[PDB]
Amino acid sequence: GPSVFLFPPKPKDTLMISRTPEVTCVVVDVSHEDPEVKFNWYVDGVEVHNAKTKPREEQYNSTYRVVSVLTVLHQDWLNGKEYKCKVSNKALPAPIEKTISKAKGQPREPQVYTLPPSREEMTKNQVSLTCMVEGFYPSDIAVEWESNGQPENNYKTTPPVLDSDGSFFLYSKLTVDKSRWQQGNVFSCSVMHEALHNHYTQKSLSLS
Amino acid sequence: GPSVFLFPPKPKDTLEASRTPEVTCVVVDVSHEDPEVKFNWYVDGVEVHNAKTKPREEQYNSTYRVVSVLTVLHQDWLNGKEYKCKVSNKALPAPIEKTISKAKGQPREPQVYTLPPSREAMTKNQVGLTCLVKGFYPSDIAVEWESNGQPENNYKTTPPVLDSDGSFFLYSKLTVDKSRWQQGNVFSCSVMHEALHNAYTQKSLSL
Amino acid sequence: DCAWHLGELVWCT
Ligand SMILES: *[C@@H]1O[C@H](CO[C@@H]2O[C@@H](C)[C@@H](O)[C@@H](O)[C@@H]2O)[C@@H](O[C@@H]2O[C@H](CO)[C@@H](O[C@@H]3O[C@H](CO[C@H]4O[C@H](CO)[C@@H](O)[C@H](O)[C@@H]4O[C@@H]4O[C@H](CO)[C@@H](O[C@@H]5O[C@H](CO)[C@H](O)[C@H](O)[C@H]5O)[C@H](O)[C@H]4NC(C)=O)[C@@H](O)[C@H](O[C@H]4O[C@H](CO)[C@@H](O)[C@H](O)[C@@H]4O)[C@@H]3O)[C@H](O)[C@H]2NC(C)=O)[C@H](O)[C@H]1NC(C)=O
Ligand SMILES: *[C@@H]1O[C@H](CO[C@@H]2O[C@@H](C)[C@@H](O)[C@@H](O)[C@@H]2O)[C@@H](O[C@@H]2O[C@H](CO)[C@@H](O[C@@H]3O[C@H](CO[C@H]4O[C@H](CO)[C@@H](O)[C@H](O)[C@@H]4O[C@@H]4O[C@H](CO)[C@@H](O[C@@H]5O[C@H](CO)[C@H](O)[C@H](O)[C@H]5O)[C@H](O)[C@H]4NC(C)=O)[C@@H](O)[C@H](O[C@H]4O[C@H](CO)[C@@H](O)[C@H](O)[C@@H]4O)[C@@H]3O)[C@H](O)[C@H]2NC(C)=O)[C@H](O)[C@H]1NC(C)=O
Repeated sequence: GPSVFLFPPKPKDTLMISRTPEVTCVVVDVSHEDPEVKFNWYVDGVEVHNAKTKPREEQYNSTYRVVSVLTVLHQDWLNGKEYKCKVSNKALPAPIEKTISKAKGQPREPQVYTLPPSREEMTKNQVSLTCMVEGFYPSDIAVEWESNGQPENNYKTTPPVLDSDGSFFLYSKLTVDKSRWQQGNVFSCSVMHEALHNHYTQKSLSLS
Repeated sequence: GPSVFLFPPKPKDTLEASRTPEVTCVVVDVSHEDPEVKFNWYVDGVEVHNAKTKPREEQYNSTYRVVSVLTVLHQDWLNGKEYKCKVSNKALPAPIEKTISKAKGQPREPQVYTLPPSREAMTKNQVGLTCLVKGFYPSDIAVEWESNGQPENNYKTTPPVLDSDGSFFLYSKLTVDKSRWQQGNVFSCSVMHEALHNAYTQKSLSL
Repeated sequence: DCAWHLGELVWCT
């Protein structure tokens, strides 16, 4: 029978008041015999009726993908409200209920430090600019880079790792042409996280 | 029927000459009606007869866990040899075959860089010392710390992340009392990886 | 006060 996967909103969407966070209830392995799926949504046990079903999508492995999306309020998500999606289908003996919410616990502010490339890397064509983010809870976070008010795309960021004190840390590595570093150009690490003032901080790095 | 999961050796086992790396064929959901599992091992298609079966293990959910272990030669693993575990059982319409080997593609030497704590990080009781390991392939690696010939164990290491040049990188973070760092003690990030000279390197860091 | 990110409003207290 059908399977249900309930996804949280994107951290950026929850943390930016100019974005719209949404939770997604995905049903897969919906048969061609009974494509009819009923959704019931609940916010802290209270049913809501403003969800929207996405266009049904054929998967060509004998199944449909059926998706319901619910807009959530920024503060509701951040205050830890629970979102429950109840899925009913003729092929299911009983309804499937899934639940998501933000991870429980007192939020902790990320400490953000930028580290310059090592002297030993200065022989290479390109250098590594490091954004070290530690002491944050929960693990919902976005990290990006910029220079001269323009986004820098040549970076990779590690998954968050649970630290021994119960917070998380991660590193982001921006790779730049060595000359750009040598020429005194200022680079900046942007971090979005709920426990930051205005969900945001920016830390800068240039050759000193 | 039962399920089969084939596991690679621990990287530290393939990277240290005196250690004994092994591939592990785990069979789960083995019934009480037919607990008998036949294993066949193949190394590059050639059958070997020197595997060991671990003690049979009842879980709770009325299933047996059956495990077979094959010791692997260091050079064999490094040469990229393919290890095939074939699993036969009466609850199976067909014998399940699984393969593993070292990831394919030319090995690339890691570059190990130690990065001192930022000035801003000095306000707290303890500080994170950073080891950037990058440019390495395959992703199989072991990172540890030490100081003055003694292991330092208060570190966490990120998983390897695939980089845009197709190599991998990670960061390891050792947490020390700030006073130890202020007092000039040297800390060392040590890295084991096949493409390093002697499959080992060590880089130092101090104030 | 307000935080901005590449000319996009993040949050204001
Ligand atoms: C028929 O085919 C379908 C489709 O399969 C695809 O097509 C085939 C041909 C192959 O190519 C497949 O590789 C394709 O997936 C099959 O449906 C699949 O079934 C799987 C279960 O059987 C299911 O696996 C589960 O996935 C969970 C994570 O799913 C993520 O990530 C994967 C990529 O890794 C992605 O494919 C999924 O779509 C899903 O992606 C997320 O989508 C959500 C919802 O939209 C996104 O969240 C929203 O994003 C928007 C903006 O985009 C917005 O920001 C919203 O606010 C936000 O909510 C999110 O961005 C996406 N994330 C990512 C990373 O991309 C796993 O967690 C889960 O694991 C758990 O459960 C397992 C049990 O099965 C456990 O083992 C495990 O421990 C975990 O607990 C599952 O592995 C596939 O997702 C699903 N594929 C799709 C496309 O839905 C079907 O099975 C098959 N039928 C048959 C009979 O063969
Ligand atoms: C009855 O119960 C059993 C047992 O369940 C346990 O006990 C019960 C009571 C509960 O408490 C459970 O929570 C417990 O798990 C069930 O058996 C389980 O079946 C699972 C479903 O099939 C299966 O999941 C698969 O896990 C793979 C990874 O396995 C790892 O990690 C898990 C979790 O971390 C761990 O449980 C496993 O033991 C295994 O651990 C590794 O073991 C290997 C081999 O020994 C280690 O490698 C060796 O290391 C030594 C060092 O000593 C040495 O160096 C050797 O050289 C080296 O080989 C390795 O280090 C261990 N790793 C870790 C991290 O611990 C997943 O990969 C896999 O996911 C993928 O599966 C599919 C792939 O097609 C996809 O669907 C999916 O997307 C994924 O890609 C599976 O999820 C469990 O492993 C298994 N549990 C155990 C303990 O064996 C049984 O199912 C259940 N039956 C019923 C009917 O309910």
